[PDB]
Amino acid sequence: EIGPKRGSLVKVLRPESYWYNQVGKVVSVDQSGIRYPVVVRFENQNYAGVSTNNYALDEIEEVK
Amino acid sequence: DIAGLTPCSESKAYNKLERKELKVLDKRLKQYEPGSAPYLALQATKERTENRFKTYAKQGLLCGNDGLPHLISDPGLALRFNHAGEVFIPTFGFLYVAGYIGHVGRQYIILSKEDAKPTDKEIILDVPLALKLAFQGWAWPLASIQELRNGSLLEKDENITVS
Amino acid sequence: MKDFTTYLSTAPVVGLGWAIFTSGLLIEINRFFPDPLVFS
Amino acid sequence: DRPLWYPGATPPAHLDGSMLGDYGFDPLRLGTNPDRMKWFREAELTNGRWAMAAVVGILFTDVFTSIGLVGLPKWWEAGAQTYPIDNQTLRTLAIIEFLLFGWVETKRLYDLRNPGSQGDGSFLGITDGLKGTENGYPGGIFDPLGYSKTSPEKLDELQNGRLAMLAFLGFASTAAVNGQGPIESLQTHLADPFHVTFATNGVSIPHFTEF
Amino acid sequence: QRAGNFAPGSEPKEYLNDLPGNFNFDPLELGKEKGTLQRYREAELIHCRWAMLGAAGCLAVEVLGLGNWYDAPLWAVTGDKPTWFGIEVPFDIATILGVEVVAMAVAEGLRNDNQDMEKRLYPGGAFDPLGFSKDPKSFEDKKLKELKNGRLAMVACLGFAGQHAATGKPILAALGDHLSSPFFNNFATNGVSVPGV
Amino acid sequence: AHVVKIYDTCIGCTQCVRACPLDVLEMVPWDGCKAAQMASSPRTEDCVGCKRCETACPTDFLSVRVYLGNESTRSLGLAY
Ligand code: CHL
Ligand code: CLA
Ligand code: CLA
Ligand code: CLA
Ligand SMILES: CC(/C=C/C=C(C)/C=C/[C@@]12O[C@]1(C)C[C@@H](O)CC2(C)C)=C\C=C\C=C(C)\C=C\C=C(C)\C=C\[C@@]12O[C@]1(C)C[C@@H](O)CC2(C)C
Ligand code: SF4
Repeated sequence: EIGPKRGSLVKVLRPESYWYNQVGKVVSVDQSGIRYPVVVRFENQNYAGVSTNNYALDEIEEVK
Repeated sequence: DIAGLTPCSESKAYNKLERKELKVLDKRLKQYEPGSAPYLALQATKERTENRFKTYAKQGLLCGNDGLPHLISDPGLALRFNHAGEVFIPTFGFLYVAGYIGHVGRQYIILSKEDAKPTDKEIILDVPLALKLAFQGWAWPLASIQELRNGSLLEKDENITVS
Repeated sequence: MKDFTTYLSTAPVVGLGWAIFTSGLLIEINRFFPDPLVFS
Repeated sequence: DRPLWYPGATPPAHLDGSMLGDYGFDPLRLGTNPDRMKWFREAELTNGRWAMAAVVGILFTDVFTSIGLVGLPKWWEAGAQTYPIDNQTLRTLAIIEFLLFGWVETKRLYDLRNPGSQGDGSFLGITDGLKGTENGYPGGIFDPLGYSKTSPEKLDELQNGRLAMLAFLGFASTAAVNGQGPIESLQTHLADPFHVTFATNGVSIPHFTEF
Repeated sequence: QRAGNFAPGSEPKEYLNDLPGNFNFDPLELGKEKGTLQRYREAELIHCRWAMLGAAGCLAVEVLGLGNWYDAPLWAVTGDKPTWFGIEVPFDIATILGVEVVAMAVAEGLRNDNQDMEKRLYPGGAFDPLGFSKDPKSFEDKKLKELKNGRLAMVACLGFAGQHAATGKPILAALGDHLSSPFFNNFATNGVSVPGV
Repeated sequence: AHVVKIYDTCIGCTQCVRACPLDVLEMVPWDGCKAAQMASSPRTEDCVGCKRCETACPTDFLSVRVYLGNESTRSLGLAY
């Protein structure tokens, strides 16, 4: 396994993101060398209406 | 007295304003008959007006040169010269009510968010829960300092920032 | 009836009952006890 | 747990545990956090213990007053009777009351924070006696009568103390709408019960129905 | 070396672990940093030592019947000459202000240029000719006496000021009112010390 | 004469390409994503600045940005 576990909650660390210092469920993780593999899903929508986004390994950290 | 203001009892313009406002009704009362309902309505307004003026004078209010009562805000002068009921005491009568509304809404928000689908609980309220909290908030200042001294009031850098 | 009570638990219906309470309370407190300004 | 203030079905959440005068009476749930429940417990005692020793000055004396043995004044006007006396002690009493209590109470405030925390050389030589067995129930203050194993005579201290706290609230309210003392108010309810009450004569409600 | 506790049972403060006059006092954490404490410990001893001399002064004028500490500079406005034990010293007001500044500036400046942290508080040599500081025990003990007595002078010189403003009476006269009628003659009965008496 | 830059976070949705009326954007293969696609902006001379491309990108923050700049006849949408 390369990254966090399925169904595990993680905290985001992108300064650009609407979900920054916020928590979301890990939907999936790809192990094929992609730059932004970690797929995360949040309950709260962003300004557009999207509730998912692919984040990186360094950009996510353990909850709270 | 203070600030060059006379009490409302001793003022002349204050009584002048009373004789004026009653003269308007007496002229208006001449048109109708004694036992009619318009007569009873105006006589009551006359009775209320006579009661409004004497009660404001009895309460140690301060009337200016214009003849209207003025209020004092500093608690020092209010307590020294016996004018506390004007501003200083109602300040605590409000804040008790205002914090009541915050302590109640804050608790309904926290408790509904501990369950599934909190969005539905806002548009479709849980009235049994809302009434429960609304009758449990009589002592909200106790819970606040309890929650402040404990540290479970504020969140700690788990909030979104922008840069 | 379960759905009727749920409709009554919506936001505007509950707000209507609140408004009649706060408004009727303030009015009747001004119907009796007319013209308060100083609190005793 | 002792019996319930409601006989029927008012389940308490955190009062099943041991405590004195536990009747399961906390609707507002102000005793959830145990740290501040520990603080409110001492408050009930200092209000309880103080209120009882206060109610005697109103009660034990006014009984002797109504009978006619002594000519002391009533509590609602005892303060204005002292300072006009020739040999009087004008109001350096508010501040000395605070300078004296401030020394004792902070010694009690620092005990709840650090129990049994009175250093060895801090006081002159009585540092040992000031240590207490528990919070609110110290040792060297009572001379006799605190060596039993069933220590809950404390329940008497609370049921008597909670009761007195109602008394002064009734004395203050009776003495603000009746205009008379507490015992004079009692002699009337006995002589004419239905006429002298909080409803009709004591203006606690706007009752004006003359028909 | 803890002399005591201002509040028995209070939590120890590690920043004051071993110093003269430690009572574990600081509740506002002033002195948490190590460098600022060396400055405060210097300021305390000098605010001390100036108060002790100034305190004995105010008593010396009144004990010997010379006058008040408050009325001492009043000769300037009237124009008469100052006095020391009624000797009629001749100097004028502009002469006092000139010699004081030049003299104390030479003194205070030489003090600041020491750069020996222990001697900035407790110098030696000329400032102690008799040699009490040679004994380390009595030196350590006498340091607590310098500091305990000094804190009395500071708090009490403030009392000479506060007592005077509310009541214009001098020092020993203001004391006599307490002894003659304590319960009646107090700061509470000034009418200015406490609002609402 | 507008500027269009696409960033590393593209995932090959093609929704930007479908939305642009003026055919500024096209898809190019790439090894960074699951879909093995990436956008491109070869012909920005025909860009107009509608920002429909930015509206369609579903990322947390946009993989496509239109930085407006100097104008022209094609950019101002002038039939005349
Ligand atoms: C330098 C500052 C200093 C300060 C700010 C305090 C502050 C405090 N100390 Mg100390 N202390 C200080 C120094 C020291 N304390 C102590 C030893 C103690 C002890 C042992 C205790 C305190 C306590 C207290 C509290 C007293 C509160 C009170 O009643 O005040 C109100 C003001 C006063 C009491 C002053 C009243 C004036 C007065 C003394 C006049 C005396 C003349 C007589 C009245 C004449 C007799 C007339 C008759 C007829 C009545 C308070 C937190 C008590 C406490 O709470 O501990 C936890 C306590 O038990 N302090 C020592 C020796 C080591 C000190 C040395 O510097
Ligand atoms: C708890 C003890 C207590 C007791 C024994 C009394 C007793 C009395 N009060 Mg009283 N009172 C009390 C508390 C108490 N009060 C409190 C806390 C308040 C403030 C809310 C008042 C406010 C008040 C007013 C405004 C008036 C009285 C009056 C009276 C007298 C006539 C009865 C009456 O009006 O109904 C009492 C009415 C109440 C609302 C209080 C009853 C509720 C209590 C808490 C129930 C306690 C249960 C039970 C009685 C306890 C037994 C104790 C006994 C064995 C010693 C009577 C001597 C009237 C008077 O003028 O006296 C001549 C009057 O006008 N009271
Ligand atoms: C009959 C016509 C009618 C009217 C006039 C309204 C009017 C309103 N609806 Mg609405 N609604 C209607 C029919 C109607 N609705 C129908 C048929 C349905 C389907 C069942 C809904 C379902 C519905 C939902 C699900 C919600 C509304 C909400 C609202 C309010 C918008 C939120 C706002 O601005 O307050 C913003 C308010 C605040 C920021 C703070 C709270 C303070 C408020 C103003 C106090 C309460 C106001 C009270 C309801 C006013 C009395 C009713 C008034 C029309 C006379 C607004 C008062 C929303 C709401 O929350 O209502 C309050 C809401 O969530 N409506
Ligand atoms: C300006 C005079 C002054 C200064 C600089 C100090 C400095 C010091 N004292 Mg000290 N002290 C003083 C006067 C002073 N004291 C007086 C008068 C007393 C007797 C009441 C004491 C009693 C005392 C004790 C009992 C202890 C100390 C201790 C200390 C040390 C640690 C605390 C600290 O860093 O405080 C830094 C403090 C300051 C820099 C002063 C700032 C003052 C601010 C601006 C407020 C001033 C206004 C204030 C709120 C009201 C004062 C007036 C009041 C009557 C209303 C430090 C060397 C402790 C220690 O370990 O010493 C070795 C200790 O245990 N002091
Ligand atoms: C400094 C002082 C008091 C200082 C106490 C302080 C700061 C308390 C601080 C704390 O409480 C806190 C804040 C917070 C805690 O974390 C720390 C501590 C430390 C516990 C009093 C006056 C101290 C007084 C001083 C330093 C100076 C005295 C000299 C005088 C009065 C001379 C006057 C004359 O020369 C003339 C002018 C006129 C002539 O007529 C007569 C003579 C006598 C000749
Ligand atoms: S719209 Fe954005 S995320 Fe989607 S394919 Fe185009 S560049 Fe990638």
